[PDB]
Amino acid sequence: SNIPKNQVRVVSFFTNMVDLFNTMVITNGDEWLKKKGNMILKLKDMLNLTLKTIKENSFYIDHLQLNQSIAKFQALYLRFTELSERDQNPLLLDFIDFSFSNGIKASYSLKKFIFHNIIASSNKEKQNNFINDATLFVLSDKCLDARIFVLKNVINSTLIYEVATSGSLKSYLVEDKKPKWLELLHNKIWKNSNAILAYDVLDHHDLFRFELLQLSAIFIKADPEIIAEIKKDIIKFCWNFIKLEDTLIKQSAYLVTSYFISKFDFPIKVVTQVFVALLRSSHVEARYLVKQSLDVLTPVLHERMNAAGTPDTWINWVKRVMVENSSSQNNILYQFLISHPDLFFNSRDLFISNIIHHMNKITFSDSHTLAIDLASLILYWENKTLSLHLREACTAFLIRYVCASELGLRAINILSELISDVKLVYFEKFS
Amino acid sequence: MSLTEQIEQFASRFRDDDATLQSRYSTLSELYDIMELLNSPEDYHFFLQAVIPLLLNQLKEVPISYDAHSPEQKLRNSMLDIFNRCLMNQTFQPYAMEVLEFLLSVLPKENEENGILCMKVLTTLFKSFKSILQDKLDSFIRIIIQIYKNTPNLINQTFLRSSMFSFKILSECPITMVTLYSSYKQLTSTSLPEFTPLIMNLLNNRPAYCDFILAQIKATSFLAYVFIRGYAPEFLQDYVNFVPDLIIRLLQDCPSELSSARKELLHATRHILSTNYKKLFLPKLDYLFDERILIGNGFTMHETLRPLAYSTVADFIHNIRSELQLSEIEKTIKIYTGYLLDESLALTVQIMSAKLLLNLVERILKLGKENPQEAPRAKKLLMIIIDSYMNRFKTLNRQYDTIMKYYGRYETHKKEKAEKLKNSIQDNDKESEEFMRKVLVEMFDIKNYAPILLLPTPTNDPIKDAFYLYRTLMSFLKTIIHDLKVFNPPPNEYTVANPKLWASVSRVFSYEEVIVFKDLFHECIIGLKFFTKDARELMDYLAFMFMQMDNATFNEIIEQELPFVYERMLEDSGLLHVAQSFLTSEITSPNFAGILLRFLKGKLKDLGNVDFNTSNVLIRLFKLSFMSVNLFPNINEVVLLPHLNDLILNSLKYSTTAEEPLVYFYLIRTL
Repeated sequence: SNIPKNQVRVVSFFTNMVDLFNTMVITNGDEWLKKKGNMILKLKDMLNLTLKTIKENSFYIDHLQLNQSIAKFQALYLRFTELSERDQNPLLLDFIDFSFSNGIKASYSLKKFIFHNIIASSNKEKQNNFINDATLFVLSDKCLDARIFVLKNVINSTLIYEVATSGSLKSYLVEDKKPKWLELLHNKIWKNSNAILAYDVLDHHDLFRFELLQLSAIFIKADPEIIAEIKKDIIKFCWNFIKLEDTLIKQSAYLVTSYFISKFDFPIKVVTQVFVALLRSSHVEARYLVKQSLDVLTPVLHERMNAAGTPDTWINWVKRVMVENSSSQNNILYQFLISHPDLFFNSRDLFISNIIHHMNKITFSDSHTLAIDLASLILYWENKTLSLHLREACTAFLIRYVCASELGLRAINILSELISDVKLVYFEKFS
Repeated sequence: MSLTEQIEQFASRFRDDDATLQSRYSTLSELYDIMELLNSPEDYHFFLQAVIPLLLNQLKEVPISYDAHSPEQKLRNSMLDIFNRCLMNQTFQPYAMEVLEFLLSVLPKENEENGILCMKVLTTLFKSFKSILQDKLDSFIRIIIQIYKNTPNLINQTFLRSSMFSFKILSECPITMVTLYSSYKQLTSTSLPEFTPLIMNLLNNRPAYCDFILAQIKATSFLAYVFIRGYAPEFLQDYVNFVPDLIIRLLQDCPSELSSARKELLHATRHILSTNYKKLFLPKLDYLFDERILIGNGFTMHETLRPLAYSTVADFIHNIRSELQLSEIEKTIKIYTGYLLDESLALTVQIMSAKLLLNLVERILKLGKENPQEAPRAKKLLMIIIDSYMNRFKTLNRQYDTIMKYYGRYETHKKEKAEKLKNSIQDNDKESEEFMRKVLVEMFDIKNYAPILLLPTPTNDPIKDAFYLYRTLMSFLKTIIHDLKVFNPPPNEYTVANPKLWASVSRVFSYEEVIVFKDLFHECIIGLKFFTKDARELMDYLAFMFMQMDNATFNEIIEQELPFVYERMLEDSGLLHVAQSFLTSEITSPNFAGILLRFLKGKLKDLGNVDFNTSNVLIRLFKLSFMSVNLFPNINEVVLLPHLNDLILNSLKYSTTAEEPLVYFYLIRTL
């Protein structure tokens, strides 16, 4: 009754109220609303009243006591939420509540809760309906896309915690009886969020797409064997994002289809130019995506090549693009893309001499590691099996590198193996 | 295969190309098979001048633009790849003097794969001109201005591919003034279309094509890229006021499809803001309110440009630090503290934010000292930031249990990488001593297990990052709460007749300020479990930090959290160096002595029955209390003449009912 008569004491009127009720939580250890919750949603409404009236008017913004009492009301209201058996409906009214401000998940008075219904204890049969009402809530279009980023945190955090603290989705799917979130993943794929893959109207965020990139991604990790037509809908949903205009959504969906096709459902009209435009020069924002995508991709493209794969034309893409790079950071990107795989290139001797020239052009820092690691690659290759001047370039580079200057000791060991498979006067030259 | 053995083998292109529709697999063995890898024994002079005829006869086949890929137009970019990898010290004229009459066809038109040959070959002609000084840069600067006056036609039909970089970074400097700089400026005021200003009303697509909007913001962007190099040694005149609204006008509508141009668009802003007379009027023309995250609405692309977007602005506010009134600097703390607490950014960006928060504070006491009618709001201003420090290393106390997980992973990774040093070849003893002996539950790691982890898992020292954060932030916090002392009330309200005993000792705070002091002490004394002279530095910084703290307002922190400090001491013993530093050298050891003896007198009633650990701790803690009455003793020795006789006699009766009755008499001898 005395908020709209003055308009500036509303900080000192909310903080006193959470003072009083926070006192009366302490002297009634059970609850002083019968653990039923009518006294406190007036406080959530009260928070929206004072938060609205500070966003409206002028003078006092971001006081100390509001920064405290939001984190106090958060603690008692969120303390109530675990003290009831209708545990799923008051969890999300708070997510409607922080729509204005109040921290993107001011944690441990709100996120320590959200960890407690993540899968521990391992077979509690109540988080099923948490994921159910969560999946109905993320599909609710009329509420707060940033709080749908909050919904990424709850849904995909509890799913990848299940994947982490189990083998891979062992404790679900009781003969596929009431998941009731895979069919909302059929709302996901069977809507496709058409036409442009998220919501042509002004959204202010690009997050929900990356949610369904992760939540789409986890099932190819989790259960690649149970219901594979649903994962074909995961293909035709995730194959569409490749036609986008940024990089680290294009290489992210491109990563997860690069993760898929090792499992099953192998085409050849797509996969070839998929890793061709993985070995095509992308720029430096998501190089590590190209690292894990190509280096986890490439073994199945060695085994699903052969029995029809007499050519190494798919390796001739690597040769020709390695010519095309106009040697820079771009070839350096590909050198560990023929190093993080080692045991199965073994094709020809075209990779050797030109990359020895590159590896001479390294040392004219942070790039020496690739230079010595290339010598570990060739040292692997003549140990995988077990025309002279290129060996003089390699070995004589190693003499010039040791005589020039952790890793140099490894160069001493590499030289210590290579020679039994320049001579005298060059030592005369050497604060 | 680097001599004329090559020339005996690439005779398949001793003609220009037979079957010109299939040149791309018949005569493209030049830089793709042969030239790119051989040697350099000065052989290029002998035959590059002999393949300039093959170059020009291959340049006979650019007649027609508009989507003729296979005979002509990807062979165009093949000829780009022919030109782009040559450098020498001879015969610049048989390329430069004939290239531009072969590049003239493509430059005004832009539709259906053209508009690139004169430009992107002009990268190669440009850099091949950069090696020499043949003084015809003004002779063929003309067509560039012809492009920059052909632009309004091209935006009249199409409601660009200028790429202004490699024209005017010649840097030769007998250059002209108004044609070049007007060729800069006459692209500024051009509306992209007229529709987007009608979009602009409620931000504080409706054009038919959107790809041309990309093509024109890229050109206006590259405008904003170039003229800093026309500014960075170069004083400018006659116009300085057209730039700021052009900058934020250019940042405000850039497409979320790509922010790779936004990178050195923002470098191109910090070069403007670094220079002297292009600082002050940008508050006068933008007022800094247009510098929020409107510059980043492409967030999956603008999640890797978040450090650079704030380092320029924070270094800009630190760069001006003049005529900053109080409302905009409280705005800067209420956004930069949020940038501190936001975990997802970085570590060094957070410490940069904290350093920015301290480096303003002299303007807070100077600004609050100039017009003291708004002085206590500068005080509360000065404490929002220390609340943010407290929350910042309150998060570390929570992240503790997994910090030691990744640290245990760090030394179990260190001892399997630094063990290879032990088997080195430089040993020169073993074959001599052996010659002698011949002749004789995952709490927080959710983010690191997601299928899109987007970057490698971190592998540094989390402890050294924590200690960097504590020494850094505590090291600021000293002089912050030291400099609180200039905002105090006068003593006449407080009614004390010891005036010069103030101005270093006493302050006065509200409740929601001494709470943040208490949880500063609490969530700093919890923080010592990571850590031991590096710990001792924080013992000294907290100790020295609370000398300036109003001892009657210091006693209430330590009466209520000294039992917590006590139950922390029972596991690690070093925290006595906390209490030692509170009473071996202070103003207020006549307070901490009495508080410590009130606690220990309460915990003497039984406490020799207990085990060796807390008996060792208590029997040290008494001795540190009585070593604070021989150092100082022209102080309140009257802190100890109460409860010392009861310590004697009650230490006798508790010894007759104890379980280890010698510890009480050892306490008597250490009295």
